[PDB]
Amino acid sequence: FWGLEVKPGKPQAYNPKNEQGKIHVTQATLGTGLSKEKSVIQCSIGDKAPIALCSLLPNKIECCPLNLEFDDDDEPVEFTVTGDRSIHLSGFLE
Amino acid sequence: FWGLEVKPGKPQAYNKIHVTQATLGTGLSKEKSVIQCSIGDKAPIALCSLLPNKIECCPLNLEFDDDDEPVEFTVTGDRSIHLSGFLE
Amino acid sequence: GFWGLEVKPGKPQAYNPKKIHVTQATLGTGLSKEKSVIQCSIPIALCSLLPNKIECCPLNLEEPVEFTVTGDRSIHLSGFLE
Amino acid sequence: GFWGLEVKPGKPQAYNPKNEQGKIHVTQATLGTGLSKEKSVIQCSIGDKAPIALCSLLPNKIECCPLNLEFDDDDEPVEFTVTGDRSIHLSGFLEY
Amino acid sequence: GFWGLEVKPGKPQAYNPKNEQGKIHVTQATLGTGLSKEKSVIQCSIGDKAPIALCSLLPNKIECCPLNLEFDDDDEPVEFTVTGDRSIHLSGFLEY
Repeated sequence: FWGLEVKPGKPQAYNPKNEQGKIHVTQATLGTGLSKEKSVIQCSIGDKAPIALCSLLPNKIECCPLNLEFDDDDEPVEFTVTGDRSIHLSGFLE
Repeated sequence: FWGLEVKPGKPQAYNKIHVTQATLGTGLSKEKSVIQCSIGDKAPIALCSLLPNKIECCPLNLEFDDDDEPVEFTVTGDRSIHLSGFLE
Repeated sequence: GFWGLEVKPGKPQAYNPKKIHVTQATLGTGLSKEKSVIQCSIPIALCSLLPNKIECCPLNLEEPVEFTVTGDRSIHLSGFLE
Repeated sequence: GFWGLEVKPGKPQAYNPKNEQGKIHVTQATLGTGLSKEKSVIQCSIGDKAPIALCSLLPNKIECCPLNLEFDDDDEPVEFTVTGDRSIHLSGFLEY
Repeated sequence: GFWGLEVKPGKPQAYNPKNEQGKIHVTQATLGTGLSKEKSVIQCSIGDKAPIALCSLLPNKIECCPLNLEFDDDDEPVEFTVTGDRSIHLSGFLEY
C-alpha cells in the first residue's frame, strides 16, 4: 500500500527512488475542510510544464480513480495543489 | 471474490487482495463517508469519499500483500463502507 | 468474449460452471427514482446506482454466488471471460 | 492501436469484430453532439440473445463513462442499440 | 514513466507516438484552467479516419475522467481536437 497527502500552500517535491518498487497512483481523494473551491493537482517532471492529473469538486466529486506509474526515471516529481484543501493520493507498489 | 464491511467509529484492523470498489452501507445520514487507511504507525490516508444521494460507490485499485501487515481502516460518518474486489 | 447478466429485482439468481470479469453495472429500465443496490454472497454490496444521477458504474470483479438487487429496477452486469 | 466506433441512435447497428486484426478493448463511451436532454443507453446483443445495457449517459451530468469490454472473433454478429437522439462514441484499443 | 500532454482548444493538435520511448497509456483527461462553463470534448483521428470523441468534461460537474487508451508507433499523427475554450490535460504512463 502507498499513500501521499499533497498540501495546498506550497508545491511539494516527491522522490520515487525512496520507494522499493514502481508506484501505482490509483486514486485522488479531497482532504478535510469547508472550502467549496475546486482542488486541482498538477505534476511536473524535472522543469517540464505542469500537467493537471485531476479536478475534485467539494460536495460533487470528492475522489476520482487514477492510473499513473512513477519509477526511478521520473527524476524529481513536483506535485502542485490549487485550492484550500489537501489531496490524498493512494495506490500500491509493484 | 473478496469483500469487507468497515463499520463507522472505532478503527477496524485488517492486514493478494485487490480492492476495486467502495460502496456506501445502509442508513439515513446525508453526511459524507470517508474511508482512511493508516499503515502501522503512519498517518492515515483517505482512500475515497462517498456522498449520500450523489456518489454512493467508487472504483478503487488497491493491493494489500500476502505478508499481511498492520492495516487500520477508519470510516468517518454514520454509515458503513463495503469494500469489494478479489484475490489472485 | 462478451458477457452480460440482467439481475431483476425480487428473488436472487444462480450462476454457470465456467473465468468471468464483471466490469460494469448498468441501471435497467424503469421510472423508479429509487436507489438500486446490487449485492453478492459466498451478503456484500458491489455498487449503488441513483436514477437521473448515476445509472452505470465501472466494476473490477473476478461455489455459490446468488446476486440480489435492491430497488424497483433491474441491474445489467457486463464484462468478458478469460 | 487506437480503436473507435460511433453508434448512431434508432436503427440497431451491426458490428463485425472479424474486420479488426486483433481483440477489441472497449474502454469508454462518450455522448455525441445534440441538444436532447434524454438519457442515452447503449445495449449489446451477441447471438440472437437478449440485449444487455453497457452504460447509461445523462446529458449535462455524465457525458462519458469508463468501460472494460473485450470483443473477439467468437462474438459472431454484435448488434449495438442506442436509445435517445444522440450517438454514442465507443473508444479503446486493439490487442495483437 | 509519467506521460502528459496539454491539448489546446481550437486548431487541431498533431501528436507523434514515435517520439516516445515506448507505448503510451492515456489514463486521464483533466479540464484546464478558464472560466468558460461550456462542455470540453476531446476527439482523436488516426490518419485519414473520422474523429472519435474520447470523453466530455463539464465545468463544475465533471472536470476529469478516467481513460484507458493505447497509442503505439501506429496511428502516426493522432490528431487531437478539443471543443470549447479550455485545454484538456491528458496524463498516463509509458510501457517500455
